[PDB]
Amino acid sequence: KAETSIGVFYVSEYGYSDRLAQAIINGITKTGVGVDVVDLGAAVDLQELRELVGRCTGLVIGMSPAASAASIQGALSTILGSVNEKQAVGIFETGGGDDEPIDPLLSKFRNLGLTTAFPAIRIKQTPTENTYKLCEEAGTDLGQWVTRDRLEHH
Repeated sequence: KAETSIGVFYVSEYGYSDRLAQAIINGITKTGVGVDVVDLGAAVDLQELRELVGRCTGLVIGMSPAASAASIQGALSTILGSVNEKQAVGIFETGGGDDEPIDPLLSKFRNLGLTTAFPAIRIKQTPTENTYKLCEEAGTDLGQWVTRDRLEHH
């Protein structure tokens, strides 16, 4: 009975995550689809985190630092076990220099049945406006997919 939303999970202030996620969110917003932002760096209630993922039709994940593995894996593992095959998920690199391998995570979601929301956004160089314009379009794509999924539901 909660508003149709897409969950955006990433570590705030890590690399260009803040701006990369914001661009994607702006693209989502255009479609009128809601969004819930969760900071992977800040401690979260595992049970409410499962509930949030549970009510999200779409998902967006930002890579975490390979330096905060121990502390971050708790939330990450929870998301992997709280997700369902009926949703779509997109993943972006941060350009922070300590990103965890994106591919391994991409494959974990695909193995679970989820659909890839958009081509995993990779950052090898400092983000440009063409970079953020790409995130914006990926955000829109997912937002449109979510809309079509809801309408294709009933």
